[PDB]
Amino acid sequence: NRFHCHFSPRDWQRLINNNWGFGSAHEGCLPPFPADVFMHSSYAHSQSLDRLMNPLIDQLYYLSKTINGSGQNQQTLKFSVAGPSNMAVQGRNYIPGPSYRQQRVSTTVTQNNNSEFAWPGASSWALGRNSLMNPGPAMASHKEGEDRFFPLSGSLIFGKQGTGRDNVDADKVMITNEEEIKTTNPVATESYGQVATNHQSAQAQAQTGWVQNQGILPGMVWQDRDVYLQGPIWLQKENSKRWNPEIQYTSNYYKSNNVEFAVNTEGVYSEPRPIGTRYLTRNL
Amino acid sequence: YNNHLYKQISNSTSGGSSNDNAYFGYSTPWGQLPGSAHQYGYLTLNDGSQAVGRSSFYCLEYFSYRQQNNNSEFAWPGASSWALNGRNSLMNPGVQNQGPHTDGNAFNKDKLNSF
Amino acid sequence: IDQYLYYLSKTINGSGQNQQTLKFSVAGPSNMAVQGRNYIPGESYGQVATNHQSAQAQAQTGWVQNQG
Amino acid sequence: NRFHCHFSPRDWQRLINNNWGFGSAHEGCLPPFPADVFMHSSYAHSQSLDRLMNPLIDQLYYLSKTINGSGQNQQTLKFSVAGPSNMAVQGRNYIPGPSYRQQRVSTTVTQNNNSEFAWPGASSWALGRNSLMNPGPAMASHKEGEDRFFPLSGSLIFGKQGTGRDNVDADKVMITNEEEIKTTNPVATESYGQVATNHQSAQAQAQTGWVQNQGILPGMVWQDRDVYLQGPIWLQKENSKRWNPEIQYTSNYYKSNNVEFAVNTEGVYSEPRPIGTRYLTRNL
Amino acid sequence: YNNHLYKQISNSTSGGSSNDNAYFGYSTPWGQLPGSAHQYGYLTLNDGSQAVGRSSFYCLEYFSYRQQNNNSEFAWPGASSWALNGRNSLMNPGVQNQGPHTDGNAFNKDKLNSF
Amino acid sequence: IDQYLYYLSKTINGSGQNQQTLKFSVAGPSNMAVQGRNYIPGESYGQVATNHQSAQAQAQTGWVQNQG
Amino acid sequence: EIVMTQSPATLSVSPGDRATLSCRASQSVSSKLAWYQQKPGQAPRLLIYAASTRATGIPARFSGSGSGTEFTLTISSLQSEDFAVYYCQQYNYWPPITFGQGTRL
Amino acid sequence: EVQLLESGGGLVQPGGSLRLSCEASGFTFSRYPMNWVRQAPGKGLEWVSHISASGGTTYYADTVKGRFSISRDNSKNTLYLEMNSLRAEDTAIYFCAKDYPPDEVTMIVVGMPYFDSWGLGTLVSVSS
Repeated sequence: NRFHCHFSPRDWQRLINNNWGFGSAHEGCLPPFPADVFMHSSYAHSQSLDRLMNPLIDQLYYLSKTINGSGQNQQTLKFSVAGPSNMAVQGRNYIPGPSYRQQRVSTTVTQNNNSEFAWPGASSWALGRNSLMNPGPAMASHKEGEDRFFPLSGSLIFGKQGTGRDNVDADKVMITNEEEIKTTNPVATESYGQVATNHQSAQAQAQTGWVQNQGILPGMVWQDRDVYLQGPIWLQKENSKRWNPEIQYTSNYYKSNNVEFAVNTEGVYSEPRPIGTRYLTRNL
Repeated sequence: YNNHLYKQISNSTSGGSSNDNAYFGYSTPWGQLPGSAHQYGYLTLNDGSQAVGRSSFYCLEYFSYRQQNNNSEFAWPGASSWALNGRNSLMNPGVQNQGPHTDGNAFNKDKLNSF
Repeated sequence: IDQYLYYLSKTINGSGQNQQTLKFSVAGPSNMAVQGRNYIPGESYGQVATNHQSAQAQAQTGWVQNQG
Repeated sequence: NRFHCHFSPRDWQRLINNNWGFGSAHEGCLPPFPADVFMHSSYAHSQSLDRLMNPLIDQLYYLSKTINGSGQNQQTLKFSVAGPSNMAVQGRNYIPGPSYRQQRVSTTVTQNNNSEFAWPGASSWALGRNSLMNPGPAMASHKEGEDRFFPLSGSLIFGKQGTGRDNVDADKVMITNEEEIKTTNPVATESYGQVATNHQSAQAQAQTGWVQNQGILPGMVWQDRDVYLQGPIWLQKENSKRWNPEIQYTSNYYKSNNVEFAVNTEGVYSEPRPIGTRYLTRNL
Repeated sequence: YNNHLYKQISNSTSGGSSNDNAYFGYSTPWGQLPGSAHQYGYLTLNDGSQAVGRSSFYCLEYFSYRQQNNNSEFAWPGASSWALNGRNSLMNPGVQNQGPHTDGNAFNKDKLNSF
Repeated sequence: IDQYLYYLSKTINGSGQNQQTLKFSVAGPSNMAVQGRNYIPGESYGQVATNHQSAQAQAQTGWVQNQG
Repeated sequence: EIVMTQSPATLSVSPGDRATLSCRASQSVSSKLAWYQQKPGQAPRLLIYAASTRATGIPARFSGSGSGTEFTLTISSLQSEDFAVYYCQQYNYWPPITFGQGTRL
Repeated sequence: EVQLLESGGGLVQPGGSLRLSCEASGFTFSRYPMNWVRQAPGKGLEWVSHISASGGTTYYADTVKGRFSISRDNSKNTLYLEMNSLRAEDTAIYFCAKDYPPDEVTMIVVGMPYFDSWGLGTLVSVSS
């Protein structure tokens, strides 16, 4: 019940590069390497849920100004066409999937807080026992450009070969990232959005609050969590017209002491890094 | 359109006003491919005004949530929005809240510019 | 039988200044609560994180009263 | 009569990653980009010709010692088994292909000689007129690791979009390097080998000379020059049992001004780099 | 053989230090796959004693030129050779000269080590 | 009609110390000896390079008296 | 080698004022040059590369031009954040890559 | 982020040795060229060495030529400078500089050595 039982790395490469598609996760599976004795959507959207519009054509109206200017008794209602100039205010038929927030952790330790927040700062659900939420709903691991941040419990973490059982270093383990799904799904460490918390009036300023958790709404779309060569289990070909060449999964060109996904001098087979399934692209 | 030219359009070509409005895409001469309530153009994945590796070029020649007068500007400040990859998008049209192909729902070698 | 997943066991080395660290440990029959679970249920439903931690800010959590 | 007429970048990528195989080179062909109005082995050997042996087993005999030691009248004949310990001396059935030496040039200028050797220092042939040898026999561009060196007339030099007609700089024009063919082929800038120039005797030392050019000898195997998306023209599926993943052509995911193989803001289609097809592998 | 282990072998495992003899490959427990006039083992591409990314690991479980006594040493120096990718190789068996698939020619998770 | 291939026209800008440079030009009707060709014939036959050039060493060539 | 010479030793000007400083080099550096700044106790930061091409994270006020033996960097609307040493470097003829003496500001 | 961290000794006896190590993160180490830039106290930065992404070709300053050796490890994702037989003149602040643009595999590499990202620097001082 782990993909690397049934696939070789060379085979897993043929699968993920060429195809758009194809019980508690305990140890004890068949080994990844056959000589050892033992005791789905796979693509990344090329567009974001909020950019689906035509960039050349105006749309519908939104409220641009609630005041004319600075002073007393300046109230007004102005309206503007939602268009290419301002793309944040346009109307959309669909919205991103649900979110249940994780605490954000930084792989550069000095910018983490100097306190013990492993358990106390964790997202949980109670059932009179509090269980950690792991990994939880599918959410983008980190914002664009930030690779150093990962959600506390929100990811799958595999150990490297030889990694001990208890209190190992960060390098000794392999932290997966969901970054592909940032198109349709909210970021795991970010609030879902804002909602108005009051009724405005001449005496009341508009108040908002952050949505830290969100259930399903009509119109949401989402992606599931990707599966990994090392991950639990329980073809569709690419038709795309994309002009420019794809991202593919390739083994590193440079010379090394020992080959990746092979055995070393001691005869110990090892899997260097976690391998996801999502490389090819589709339109949203 | 466009003197028969596919052309790259980006936030920088529109003035690059804000992160919320950043975009990257192409404009086509035309009038599998990318319904938004509006010449053919389309947007792809963008980082700021730039383009990430995943972004793809297409050649067509190859074929409740609560909603909100006070004397203040609350148009954008007091608006109910949702955030995607670090960009706030207005929720339009739509206990303060409750509960697309996806898993859920003489000969000269140059080209000729004269026409 | 242990899971092959890891969890973040510790964030600090001890008491003092500049003790930040990241330590990971296997989830197993000894620590049942932090194991990975494929399905979640449908008193407060649980907790969520309300802020980004930093060297300046400590981690904060909120109580979830209702959930969809 | 250039592949980029009939193939898009995506298709060319699709071709070269999954498959083991499938007129003066003037301008004037159909342009690579459809909107523009205008006026064979594909794999890299995973073994090198000289390493074909089994490393674990001895072989035949070679001559190890021609003297006993330092002094007078020490002439002797000694022998030893060709084996794993010394692999250079083992007898082999096949030998690397033909060679015609090109002068070596370095892209970084401070390395090159301060003289005009463009025409004088080049490999030419005569027919009363002398003509340059370009590109010539198929040979490896440079020894392993040395990318900054290129054979003077042994490579196909394309040019970047918008490049001038005359006296453009090195960065201006692309220079393809046949790194894959080194396994079966001699390096274009290295001599083929040494021969004996005389007969030794009590008064005469063994004397050798360098082979600058060597025609065909029975037993030569070789590879031919790869084809490029930009290159002139005039499916076999991959059968490999390799365990670890292949080197595959891919596009790096990093923020950049322009998408590669796409129009810029002014609408000029550009090809950033040459792309040949040798990526998957075969045993020799 | 190898107590049922595939083991990386290399030039450094032999101690190496000479370029012409530097090799890289694997040794298999056994007695498409990689005739040399000699356990089963095979060599792949190397650079020095290390391995380029183009190396390939195979799991078996998954199925004229003139030739040359003087009182000096001419055994290596006086011999005719050919060089490939910088490595010299003796010409064996074989105007001083005249003229392969290719184009031309309790439970524990650790694996059980006790047999 | 030009070829789309390039050749190395100049290795120096002028006379004097440190004039090394690499320049390239289009092979075309004007200079026909430098065009790349698909087939070669089978007086000496030609010239090969006998050495690696460097800052110290000039490029040397030698005559091919016989060729296979 | 090529000796880069950066003419003003220390250019003291007032903020909100267009500053133009230059560096001349022996022989010809073509168009291959780059501008750096080093604030006290801080790693350098790449400003301009090639001739006029401005690096990504650079404010739109910095701009530069030149060719051959002579080059100009134009800072417009100086601010308090911009006071530091500057450097030019040519990657044309190397090794050894050369760095200019610098212009304090 | 392209963070560059290097660690080295602050003191040695003249004629001695030291090993600098720069560890990289936030970008593909293999893709880009690397090199060390040395700054003397109260002096302009001076270039020391250079190493290609492959590691096949390395360049050195005449001052340093043959005395120091630069090394790359792509797998371990670190850059090394092994300096030995130092002299009092060598005392300075060394920097780790990431070369911009990346080396390309298909073309014969041409290198423009202008550094996009730098390191915070280490201090080597040799005196008795």
